[PDB]
Order: sequence, then structure tokens, then C-alpha cells
Amino acid sequence: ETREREVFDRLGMIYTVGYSVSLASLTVAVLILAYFRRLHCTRNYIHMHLFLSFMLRAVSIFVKDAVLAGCRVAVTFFLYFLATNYYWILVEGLYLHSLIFMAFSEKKYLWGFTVFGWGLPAVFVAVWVSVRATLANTGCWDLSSGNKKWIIQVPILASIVLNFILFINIVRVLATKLREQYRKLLKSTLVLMPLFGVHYIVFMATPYTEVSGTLWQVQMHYEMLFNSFQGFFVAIIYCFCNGEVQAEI
Amino acid sequence: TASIAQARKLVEQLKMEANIDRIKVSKAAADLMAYCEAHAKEDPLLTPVPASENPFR
Amino acid sequence: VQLVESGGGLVQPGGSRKLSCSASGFAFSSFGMHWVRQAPEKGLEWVAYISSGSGTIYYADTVKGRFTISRDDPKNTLFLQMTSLRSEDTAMYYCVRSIYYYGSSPFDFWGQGTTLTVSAADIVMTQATSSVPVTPGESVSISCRSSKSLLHSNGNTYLYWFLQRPGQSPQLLIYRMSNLASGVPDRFSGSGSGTAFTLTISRLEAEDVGVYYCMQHLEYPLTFGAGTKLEL
Amino acid sequence: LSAEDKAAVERSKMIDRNLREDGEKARRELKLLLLGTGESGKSTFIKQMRGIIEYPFDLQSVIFRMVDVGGQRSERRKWIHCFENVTSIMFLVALSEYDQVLVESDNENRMEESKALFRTIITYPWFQNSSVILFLNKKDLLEEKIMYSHLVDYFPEYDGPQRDAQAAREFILKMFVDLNPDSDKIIYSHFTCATDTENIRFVFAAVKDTILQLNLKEYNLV
Amino acid sequence: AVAEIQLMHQRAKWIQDARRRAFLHK
Amino acid sequence: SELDQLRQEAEQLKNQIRDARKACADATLSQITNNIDPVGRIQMRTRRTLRGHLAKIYAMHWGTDSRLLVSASQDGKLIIWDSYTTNKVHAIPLRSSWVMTCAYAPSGNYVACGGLDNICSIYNLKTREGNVRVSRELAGHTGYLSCCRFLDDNQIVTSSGDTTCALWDIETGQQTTTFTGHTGDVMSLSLAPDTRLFVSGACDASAKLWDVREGMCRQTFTGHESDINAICFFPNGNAFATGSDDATCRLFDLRADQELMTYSHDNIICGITSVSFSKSGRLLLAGYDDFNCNVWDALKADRAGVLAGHDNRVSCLGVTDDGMAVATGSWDSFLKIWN
Repeated sequence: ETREREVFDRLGMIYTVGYSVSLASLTVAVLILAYFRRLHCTRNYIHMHLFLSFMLRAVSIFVKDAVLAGCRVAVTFFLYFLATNYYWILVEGLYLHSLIFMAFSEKKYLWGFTVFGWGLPAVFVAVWVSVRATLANTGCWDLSSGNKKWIIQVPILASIVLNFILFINIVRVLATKLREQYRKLLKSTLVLMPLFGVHYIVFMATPYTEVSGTLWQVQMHYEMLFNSFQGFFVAIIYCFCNGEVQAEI
Repeated sequence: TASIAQARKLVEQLKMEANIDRIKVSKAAADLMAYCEAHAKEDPLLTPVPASENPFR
Repeated sequence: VQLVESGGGLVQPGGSRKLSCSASGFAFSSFGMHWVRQAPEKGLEWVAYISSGSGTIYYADTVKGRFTISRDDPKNTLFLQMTSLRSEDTAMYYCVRSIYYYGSSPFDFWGQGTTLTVSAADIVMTQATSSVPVTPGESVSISCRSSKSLLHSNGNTYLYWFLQRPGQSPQLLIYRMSNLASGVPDRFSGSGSGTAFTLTISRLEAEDVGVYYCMQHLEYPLTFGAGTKLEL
Repeated sequence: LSAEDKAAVERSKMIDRNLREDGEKARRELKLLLLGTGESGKSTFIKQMRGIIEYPFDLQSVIFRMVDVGGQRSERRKWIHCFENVTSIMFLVALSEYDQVLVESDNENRMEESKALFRTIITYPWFQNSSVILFLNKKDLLEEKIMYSHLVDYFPEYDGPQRDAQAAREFILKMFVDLNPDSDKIIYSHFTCATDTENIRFVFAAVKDTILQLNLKEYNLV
Repeated sequence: AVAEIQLMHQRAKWIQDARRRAFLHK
Repeated sequence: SELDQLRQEAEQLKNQIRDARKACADATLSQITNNIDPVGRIQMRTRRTLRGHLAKIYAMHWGTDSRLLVSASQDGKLIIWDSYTTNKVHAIPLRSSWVMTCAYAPSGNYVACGGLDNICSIYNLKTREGNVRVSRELAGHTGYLSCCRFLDDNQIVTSSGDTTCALWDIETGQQTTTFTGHTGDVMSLSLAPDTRLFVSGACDASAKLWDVREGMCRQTFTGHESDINAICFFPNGNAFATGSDDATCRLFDLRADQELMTYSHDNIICGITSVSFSKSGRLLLAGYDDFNCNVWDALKADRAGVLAGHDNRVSCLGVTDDGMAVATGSWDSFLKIWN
């Protein structure tokens, strides 16, 4: 009941403005990718799907914020959308460790990962039943931390982990190939990290931290600013400055 | 032998193209004008047809 | 091009049977197949149809559900497993092929047919005339009437004229009431409005003796007609 | 939509499905143009696998099914638009042109004509991002001729160590790769002879390198 | 753990404590 | 001295022909068509998009019924579209997926294809088996194919890259007539609306008239500076328009044996890939390589409109028999039917 209320209000402020920017920044990308048939491929289709995932997550988080039963639909929808974006990040990682490294299968992956990116998290959200209505279903299942909500954080924590391993492997393979100047490697790392989802590779595990702690403060203000702004860090480097869309825009 | 045969064929073709009477440019332009203005009403490109009679609507 | 169908003898009131139609001479996959029956001393009646890829299947109202038709593309054979057989279904069952594209000729081939005897809001086309005596070498006109207009918005009027010579499989004379199918002499010609139709045979011969059947192909109920008998 | 129109639509959709099935079964395949004269009798790849003369191969089980496309005997400016999407270009040069004679009465050179053709192909607007695999054939013949026949006929700087039988190869490589002035084209090269077996493995390796490089270029990693 | 999940969870916990721990309203 | 003796005579004949052509030109097309109202901004919209192809579209031909159009692509498929419904009546497979020509027979029973294999294949459409199969593969050319046009259901006029054009008899498969006289690769041919004369244009910057009845050239038309990549025919049969690679189309009159008007613009730097007229002859639909389908007025030698909309270059044009529509195929695996 301290100024931590102001902390929460500010934490809302940043993530509201972040998602407000991200929604338009990704809508423009989706429109330019869809209307322009020239800039079409499997890679651009996966980009469009991921942009839609970001947009849906932003819309869902805004709706949940506006909300605070019928609230139960909103909470589970927000969880499913957040999972679907965090999983489309891994879907993009899996394309690249297949596009260039290792692995055609054009029907596969473009269609094969569709099931993976939207369907696989949803499966866990549906598995979040016979428990939500079993224990502590007093209201809209507002997630009062009843220790029955790890089925939604384990698949996501796995999605982050696989992205980190994929990022490490790809940069290790590319740096050696690049070196057979060094600014090109740094540019590639800084232009691949936002889409590969390494920006939340750090701060990835804790049982839970009290609000008064400084570790909680830094973790929340990092993963509610970098994630909420991770629409301007992907759209601006994969819709406007990539090499192909800019020339044919 | 082989090379001069092409020369003879070219000479024959040039002679054939020479032995012909040519009409004036004015007559050709007048005839093209007459045909071009005598079929304007039947061309669904120069004069667009109503959408009822357009089969690509 | 031959479609011989067999697999039917005599069935008890109440039994069941399956009819086989072995096809050889064309590509089965691109060709849809119909089923048409004709009771003795009666007219043609539609049964079912199966399209390319087994996408769309239709059945007649009078035999709805009790019949099933399946396509076997690899073996080039058509099936019709009759269920709950009655004594009123005794007829001669034909295999009719059909392909549908722009300028196509649906119902351009009919098989020999198979016999099956069982012991004891559609567009119903009207054929008032039953028999007509016509001399060999003179013109004759055959007309049939339709309850509903047969002119779709696509501009194509749908009406098929058929000929069944005595003891022979039916043949396609005119499709879409204005186009003459292959293998037919130029004498045949169809014309009329969207409700009333005619067929102006020019020089009738011994090969023009039979029953003329007019057909509607706009709804799926592809109702045929009673027919007109032609005599010398 | 009457019955005929609906059936026509069904037929059109089936045609579209078959077209898609052929298209997805044709992208897997990779095209490889084959120009050059003098040492173009490459029947080894066809034997190992099994106007325009297509000679399909089969490498790496069923993963790679390449298609070769030979040349023609007409104007080479209207038949070239077709081969714009080739994933590779194979240029075959005969190393026995160190002491070369022209077919016509000029009797000037044969490698120089091959070099001019190479420059025209590399700098062609259509092949601006297509790798040029180079197969310098006639290895043993050159190894014999650079002793017996002649020594550095052109000799601008060619073959200082003429008898070394390796400086000549290095200079030929340098001359043939100097016509490639851009970093978007990799001029792979490999000497080979009749008594050789690693002639399609190099093609497979070059094709893999080209595919990954194109994937990187289409992406933003490199 | 996912931060936004944590943020909503702690928002709910604070709301609950505002009626379970802040009983000195009267 | 045979070469020296003959070359002087050839030069004398060429100079005499040039002098006669100069003297037989009282005025130009502009001097008589400058008193007519401008055509106006003829702008057409994409009524339909026949989008079913994969690789580049290299040629297209309409039918006599103004309904069915065939499309030839290097993917290896000859799709017989239905223009009024964007359907696919047929998907003709190809032995060699290198096709630059497609001809649709006047009766609608045959489709021709040809390309780098020096073989023109006549495909039968109306067969009792319900499938489209080859009927006669016509061979004898030593070079690539450039344009095939059907005279009737039995004869096909074919221009190839072996400096020759040919009349074929499909039933026997023999080249009934062979045409010689081109000093270069023949690139496109057009048939007069009487099946008696046909004109061709090779890379030698020349357009030549031929009489299929006999087999000899009738006139030679020159004036272009680069390759002729397309050729058409006026509906009245006394003029023909030449598409070039120097960005200038031309209107070579037949009886006058000269050029009446050149449709050149300073902005255009690409070439003309296909040229097709309209029913009335007012519009010269030319397909340029700069992703455009410029509409040239055919009497005032002036601009009339632009039909942009194609990602890649336009490689085939077609105006229907009744002149209702203009179809355009480009290297983006797309077909658009304007109106």
C-alpha cells in the first residue's frame, strides 16, 4: 500500500504506450506484406503470422487491462495469445536453423509450423481446465497464484530456452563463416536478436520475488518495457529495413 | 560456289521486290482513315460499351 | 470407348444387390458418371450421379437414401449398391458418362445396360404426344414442354434430346437444345423458347425410328420425359 | 451457378490442385545450365545417376534431383531469358588451349575465346546473382602439353614457372576469376580428367553453398 | 517466469490484500 | 568476280527501290490525320486476373469465340482459361517446358506449342477419350521456335530461329513450303485476315511479306534499328505494325511499302515485346518491357493511355475477335483481361 501503487501505475504506463506504438507499427507491416504480392515467400508469410501474433497479444493485453465469469474468457485468451506470440518466435528460430543451417519441405513448416505456432500453446490453454474450475474458481479465475498455473509458464520457458540455443548456434556458425569487417557480425547479432527472442533470454527464472525487492523492480521494468516495445524492434528491422521490401515499397 | 548462291538468291529477291507498282501514301492513309472511322462504333475499346452489354463486368 | 455393365439377375422383393460397370476407353478421373433406368414399356428415369474426385453426389427423390453410388478410379469401375429393393424398381439400368466444361457434351455415351427384375417440386417435363406415324424420307417434329424456364443467367439454355432405337442403347442427338453431338447427322436441329422446345428432323430414315426423350439439366433433379414413339 | 457451372468450377479446382502438386514437386529440383565447348562431353554424371538436351541426375538419395540444360545453335540473346532462375551455371573450359588454334583461318587462340565468352556470361544482366561453377577439364593433357606442346603462348605474365605445371593452373584460375568483379558471385573451380570420380560431388557442394548464400542474402543475417 | 503473467498475478494479490490486509478502513 | 559483279547490281536495285519509295510518298500519316479529334484517355481496369500460373508467361492466344484463351509458360503447362469465369478448361502438359509460342485454332480443336526443342506440337482438344493428347509433332527446324499461327485445322505457319519460316501440313507432317530470305533469327509472324499472306520480322531489323500459296517473298520492309520482337496485322489487311527492341513501334503500310508513323517517346528506354491492334484499328496495344502496356493511337501517332499493373515485363497481348477485351500476360505468372 506504499508508493508501489505508483510503481504499478507507471509500469502500466510504459507497457500501454509500448503496445500502442507496437499495434500500429505491426499493422503497417501486415498491410504492406499482404497488399504487396511481390514481397511474398515462406519467410514473409511466417513474418506476417508473427506480426499477427504480436498484434493479437497487444489487443488481448489491452482488453484485459480495460477489464481490470466473463473475465475468465479474457484472462485465458490473454494467456493463449501471449503463448502464441512467444511460440511464433520459436517458430521463426526453427525456420532459420532450417532455412540456411541444416535442412525444401515448402508445404511443411509453412503449414507444419502453423499448427505449432498457434495450435501447440492453445493445447496447453485447453489443458488448463478441470483445474481452473476445480480449485479457487471464486470469480473469473483471476490467477491468485494457487500453485496451479505452471502449465502455462513451462511451455513458454521452454520456447525461450530453445530460442537461446538456436541463437547461440546460428551466431557461432555465422561468425566463423563471416571470419572464414567485424561490424557486420555485430549488425547481424543486433538485427537477429529481437526476432529470435533473446531479449528475454535473460531474466528467465525465479520462484517469485516480493515487490519491495529491487530484483523484482528491475525484472519487471525490463520485461515490461523490452517485451512491450518488441514490436518496434521487429517491425522496423523486418518490414522497413531488410533489403527487399524497402526497394519495392 | 556456295557463297555466290546466296548473292544470286538476294539478287533475284531484290528484282522481285523491285518489279511492283506502289500506291501513294495519301491513298493508304485515306483508306486507313475510312476503315478506322467506319468501325469506331463497333469497338468496345475506343468507345466503351454500357455495363449491361459488357460480358466482363 | 465402351461401358459394359453387369451384375444383376433376379432379386427377391426385399433383397439387395450391387451393380458393376467396367469402363475402358477413356480417362475415368476427369469424367463424371450418371445412372439412368427405364422400366419395361415405360420411360427413362434418373437414379444418381457422381462427379470427378467423388466431390458431389446426388440421388433421385424416389430412391433417395436407399441407393449408394461409389467411384473406383484405380480399377475404372462404377458401383451402385441397391438397398431395400422393391418390385417397382425393375428396369434396365444404364451407365451414362458426362464431362462438364465450356463447350462440353454431357451424356455423350450410354452403355449397353443391365437388367434387374424383382418379383412382386421438380421440373417435370411434359410430353403429351405418345406416337407419331412418319414416312421414311419426310420431315417430322417432336416437342416437349417444361414447367420451369430452362434459361439460366449464364445465357445457356439447358435441354438434352436423346434417341433410343429398338433394342439399342440411347444416343445423344442434341445437347443444350441447339448443339449437335458428334456422330449425329446434320438433319437434327433444336429450337424454341425457355419453356417450349422442338426438334426438326429433316429427312427421316430407317435409322431415325425410336423414342425421343427430352431432358432438363438445370436443377439436380434432372427430370427426363415420357418420350415419343416414331412409326413408319 | 447452374449444374454445369458448378461442375466446371469443380474441374477447375481439381486442375488448380494438380498444378500446385506439380509446382511443389518442381521447386525441389534445381536447374544447372551448361555452356562451353571443347570439353563438354560430361557423360559421367548421367552414368552415375542412371535443341535443348536435358540430363536429369539424382544425388543425395532423393533430396536433390538436379536438371542439366544444354545449349543451342542460334542467336544467344533471345534464348537466355529462360535461364534466369537457374540456381547455378556450369562453364566448361579445355585446358589444352595453352597451345591453341582457332577453327577459322585466324588461328589466334581458344582459351582467349573461352575467356571472352566467360566475361560475357558473368557480366550478363540476367545472371547477376547466379554462381558460375567452373570445370577446368583436360588435366593430364595439359600436364603433358605444357612440357611437350608449348609454354605460355599468350605470356602477358602467364606461367613464369612454366615447367612447374602449377603456376599455369594458378594463372588460369586468376584470369578466369578476374572476370567476376562482384562479391555476389562465387566462381567455384575444379580440375578434372577422364579418369576421375569426384566430378558431381563438387557440383553438389557448390549447389549447397549457393543455396545457403542465397538464403542468407534473402534474409538479413549476411 | 513470464513477467506479464507475474504482473497480473501480483496485481490480483495486491487487490486481494487490499481487503484481507487493509481491514483498518473503519 | 561474281561477288563483285552481283553486289553492284544489288546496291543499284536497293537504291532504285529506295528512290521509288521516296517518290511514292506525297505526305505522311500525320498530315492527313491531324484534323481528327483526339482518341482521349482510354483507361481500362483489371476486370479479371487469370492467376493460375507458376513460371513466366511467354505467349497467349485468344479463340474465335472470344471466350477461351491459351497461356504458355515455362512451367510446362498450357492452360486453356475461360475468360468470362476465370476457370481452367484444360491444363495441357508439355514434353519440354521451354515454350515461346501458342496458337489456338480457328475451330477451337487444336492448340500449338513450341520452343527451344525446334518442335511444334499440335495438341488435340476434342477427343473421344476426354483427354488432350498430341496429334502430330512437327519437326525439321534447326533452331528455336518463335511464333506458330494456324491457317486452318490442317496447316500451321511457323517461324523459327533458323532464319526460316515454314508452312506445315499436319496430316502428313511434311514442310509443304519452306521460306528463306531472312538474314537473322525470325522472332514473330502475323497472319493476314484472309489466310493468304503473312508477314514476319527477324533480328535483322527487317519485316518481310510472304505469300503462303507460292512460297516467295513479296516485299521487304526496313527502317528499324534493332531487333523486331513482335508483329501484328491491321484488320483491313493493308497495313501491319512492327514491334521493335529500340522502343519504337512502326506502322508499315503494305501497298505503300513504306512507314506511315513511328510511335516513339523519349521516356521509354525498354523494348516492345508484343503488338496487337483493336477491332476498329484506332488503338495500337503495345506491350513494353518496363512493366507497362502502353496504348498508342494508331492514326495521330500520339499517346492514348497506360495499362500498368504488371510486376514484370509484358510478354503477350491479345484483343478478342469482336474487340471486346484486351488480355495481357507478363512474366509474373499473371494474366489480366482489361476492358
